[PDB]
Amino acid sequence: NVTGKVALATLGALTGYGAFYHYNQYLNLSARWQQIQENIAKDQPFDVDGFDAKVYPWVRENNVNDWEYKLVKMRGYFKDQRFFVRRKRDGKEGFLVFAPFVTAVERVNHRLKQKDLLPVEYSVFVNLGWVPVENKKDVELGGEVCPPMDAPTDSTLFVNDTFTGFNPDPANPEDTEQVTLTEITGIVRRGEQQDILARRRNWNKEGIYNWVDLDYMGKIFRLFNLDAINTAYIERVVPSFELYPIPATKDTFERPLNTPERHSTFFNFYAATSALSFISMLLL
Amino acid sequence: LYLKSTNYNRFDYRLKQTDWGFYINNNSNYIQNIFSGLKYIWRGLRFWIIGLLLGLSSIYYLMYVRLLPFNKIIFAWILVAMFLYWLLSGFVFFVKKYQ
Amino acid sequence: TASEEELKKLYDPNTFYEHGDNPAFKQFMNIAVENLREGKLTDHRTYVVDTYKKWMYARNWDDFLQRDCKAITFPRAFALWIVGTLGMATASKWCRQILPVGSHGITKISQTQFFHQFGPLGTLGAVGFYGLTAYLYYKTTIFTVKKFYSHCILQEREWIFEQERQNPGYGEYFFKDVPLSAEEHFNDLARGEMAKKKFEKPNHEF
Amino acid sequence: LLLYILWLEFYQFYHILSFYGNINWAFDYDEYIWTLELDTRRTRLANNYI
Amino acid sequence: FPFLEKMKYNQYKEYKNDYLFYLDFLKKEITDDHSFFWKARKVIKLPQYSVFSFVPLK
Amino acid sequence: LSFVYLSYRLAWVLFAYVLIYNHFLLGDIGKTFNVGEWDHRLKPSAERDYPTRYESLYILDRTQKW
Amino acid sequence: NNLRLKPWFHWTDEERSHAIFSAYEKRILKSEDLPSFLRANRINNVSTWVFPLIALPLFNQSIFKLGFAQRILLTRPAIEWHCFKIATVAASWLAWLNFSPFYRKLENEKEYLLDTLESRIGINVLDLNDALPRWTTSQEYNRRTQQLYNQRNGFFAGLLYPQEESSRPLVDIASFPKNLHKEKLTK
Amino acid sequence: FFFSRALKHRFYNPLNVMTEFKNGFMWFIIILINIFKPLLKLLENNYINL
Ligand SMILES: CCCCCCCCCCCCCCCCCC(=O)OC[C@H](COP(=O)([O-])OCC(O)COP(=O)([O-])OC[C@@H](COC(=O)CCCCCCCCCCCCCCCCC)OC(=O)CCCCCCCCCCCCCCCCC)OC(=O)CCCCCCCCCCCCCCCCC
Repeated sequence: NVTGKVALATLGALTGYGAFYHYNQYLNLSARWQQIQENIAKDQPFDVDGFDAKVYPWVRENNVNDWEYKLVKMRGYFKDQRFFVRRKRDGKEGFLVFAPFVTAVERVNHRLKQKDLLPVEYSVFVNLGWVPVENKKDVELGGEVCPPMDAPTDSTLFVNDTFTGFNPDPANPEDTEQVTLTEITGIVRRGEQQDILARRRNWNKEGIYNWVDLDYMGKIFRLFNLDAINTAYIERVVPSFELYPIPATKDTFERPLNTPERHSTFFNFYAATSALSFISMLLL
Repeated sequence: LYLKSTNYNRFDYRLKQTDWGFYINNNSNYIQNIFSGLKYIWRGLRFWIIGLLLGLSSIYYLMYVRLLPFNKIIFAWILVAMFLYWLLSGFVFFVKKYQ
Repeated sequence: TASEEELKKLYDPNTFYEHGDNPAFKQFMNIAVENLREGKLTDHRTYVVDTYKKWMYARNWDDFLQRDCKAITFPRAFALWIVGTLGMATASKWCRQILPVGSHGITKISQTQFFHQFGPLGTLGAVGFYGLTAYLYYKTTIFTVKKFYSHCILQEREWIFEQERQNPGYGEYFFKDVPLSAEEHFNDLARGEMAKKKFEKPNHEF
Repeated sequence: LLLYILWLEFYQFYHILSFYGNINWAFDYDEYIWTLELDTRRTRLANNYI
Repeated sequence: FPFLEKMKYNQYKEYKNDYLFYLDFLKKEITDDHSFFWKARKVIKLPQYSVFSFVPLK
Repeated sequence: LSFVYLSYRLAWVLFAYVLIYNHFLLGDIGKTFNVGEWDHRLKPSAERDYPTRYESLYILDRTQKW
Repeated sequence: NNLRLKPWFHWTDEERSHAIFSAYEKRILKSEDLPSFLRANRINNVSTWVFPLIALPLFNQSIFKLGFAQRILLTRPAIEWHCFKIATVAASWLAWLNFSPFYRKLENEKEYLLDTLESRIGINVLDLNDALPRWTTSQEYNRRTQQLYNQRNGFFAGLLYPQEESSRPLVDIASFPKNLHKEKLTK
Repeated sequence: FFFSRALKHRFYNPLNVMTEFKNGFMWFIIILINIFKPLLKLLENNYINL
């Protein structure tokens, strides 16, 4: 009786506080999402060229929240390996496809004739798109994500870049320095974290991945700039229309786990629980 | 369980058939001293449980880390055990005899 | 039609079969063309990386008797059965002596000195010992009956063992009339014919 | 005390017998991988006698 | 002696602990997996047969 | 008595095997002997490092350790 | 062809069950291949622990009312009658275990699964076998396969247990670095 | 390993082996039945307790 009343009061207080917290989070997330949608609809990509392509602005200043969901443009060559993360888009099961993207190359060998040293590659992870579970076998190794960038019209631009080290020369006399540059545009997004209750848990040994673990993805692919990989990743966004993976557009880029819909559902659940607890307390 | 149970066991009749004056036949109920064999079993293995646990765990670990072929090494260990045991048994014989 | 006659001779049962050898040589060529595809001998052996999950590497008691004890023939199997029978009789006698129920008019496990001293734990140990011995004896009996049915009724043999029996190490029995006598006397047409078929290519549908 | 002395003597004995297999790490700059190499050893004879 | 060389199966030892790419390994052309091939020890002039079997008779 | 009898029976049988094999059965070493071996964990698994009597069932290998 | 030796022609029941379990666990066999075999497995279990029950009254109506059984019952102590009944029932149970229609059906289903495996991975089906633990049984491996089926094809998949769909990275295994070197140890 | 102990009980005689097999199986059955009768005793105790 009295113990039941005490338990009901405690449960009602806890659930009411939870509902209030989720409602405030819903308001804040809705406001931020409106701001993000307006900024994306503005469509002024930030060109990541020069020094910015070697150490990225969100790595140098360590402000990914200031650069989150942020339109950027960068050029480089994708590496062959692809990474799949289990995800659902538009209510159907599929996989997010990630590829390494080398935005800067550094050569540190001075015995060029004697030694053929591997270059130091600076890369970031690019979310190519989403492919359904049926068509995961249709993703090809070393596929062409974007058509290669056009050759520049300035004859002085056919030398190795000072910072990125890339030579935009289709016919390079230095065969070992021949690179093909493709230019992508996307949105900077931060990496994900484990949430077992959200069914985002990955078994690395079995090969089952449910959340974007940038640290593991960088380690498994033997990439170099592990910290600049862990900081964030670029989700490729095609201009207006989106065969596999299917790239995200301005209206269908992958939604974060924390959403106003999710917080509204939590608020409704907690408010209902608190109301029921108070009704039962009044009855008793 | 022993309401109508007689005192004598098989060993009592066997003893009655022998000239062993140092052993006598039980004449009272054994309920007081029931399950004493477990007590003596514990006393027999009392100082050996910890030592045997540590020794067997150590032996199994040392075998497992090297993945030795069981048949060959067990044959070798049987040979070495016979060697050492017969040496020590001869020495124990000498120690016991000279009392 | 010379090639046709040679092939028909290859498929004749009296070609690769000599008395006292494997009767499967009566259909040898047929069996060969089904197994030696592309001239390759399939390796049925299992590749094991040790994690100390097994020590004796005997899958069952039948494997133990066949391979560890090398009871490949029937006299060996019957000798092992006699040994197992003696062991089982001795184990039964030991269990009946240590827990004399039904021997001197004793009808209850309680009315034994073994139960007085050690209680139900001793009875459980004796039951486990007798059960293990009876289980192993049953397995040995099944092995011996199977070997009797195979070697004595069906007249099967351990054919590599029979081959080793026929030649006592340093005999001169390499004959031209016998295709299986040596490697030099095995005709090339048989080698070509037994390797004509090809393995299927798997569909990697997983 | 005898157990202590036994452990000390076994430790030194194990070190001495571990001398005679020269196990080192060799870098393969072509493959950018380290490998474990086993070799013999050369030393003054007085060391072997002791 | 072909039955003794366990280097033939070393490729299988990698995936006994690293299952991640075991399925990628299984989707591979079969060349000598779990099979022994003995090269010709004799000159056979039979054009009708492309490949000859030199497996030991025992 | 179990240990005593095991030791004595093994001694007699193995000694008889040693004498008989080394006096009468050395004409064919392959028939009357098996080739066995086991090496260090550091080195790759030996060719003869397999369980005997199961050569037609298993291929035994192990990962190197240091 | 009945003359071609299948790669598993020598495997025991435990080895076949373990091969099926490893194929399902390693995502070589899908959950669409199991539902028949698993069903048979369950029937086999019911065919094992129910038979003595089914054989207990039937013998009481057929065998234990015969002349030899009645002679044993009337001219021997009750303990010998119990021994005769238990021995007869146990012999019948062993004969049933060796020769059971449901056991044959389970073996046929396992054979079909192994044939599917050979059709998928070819001769590499032999790579599914290992050195099994001595006391782990074919029924235990079948139960493990059933447990894995329940885990994957049910709730908590992706929360407590790995999902059936693999998300392994797409690489070129010919060129991708490997953990183990061919002969030496690497760091 | 089995000759001497079986020799003590004269198990080289086939009749002794058959008699011992019968007696041992009966002994095993007696032990199992006496183990499983306490279940019936507990059932009756449960009836009275109800
Ligand atoms: C939490 C609980 C804690 C404990 C609570 C208290 C428990 C109390 C009860 C314990 C068990 C009671 C039942 C015992 C049955 C035997 C009774 C007896 O006296 O037998 C006579 C036997 C010797 O009689 P004997 O006339 O003086 O013979 C002298 C020599 O042994 C003559 O030697 P030989 O070379 O002339 O003869 C060779 C061979 C001759 O052997 C035979 O004749 C028959 C043996 C079987 C043969 C089967 C053959 C099958 C067919 C094979 C055919 C194929 C060919 C095979 C080829 C390969 C052959 C190698 O003889 C033997 O092997 C004799 C040794 C047998 C030892 C058995 C030890 C295990 C018993 C318990 C098993 C429990 C299983 C699990 C239970 C639970 C399940 C749920 O007594 C002993 O050996 C005494 C020691 C063993 C008795 C139990 C001691 C227990 C001590 C406390 C245990 C505490 C926990 C564990 C830690 C222990 C640390 C040390």
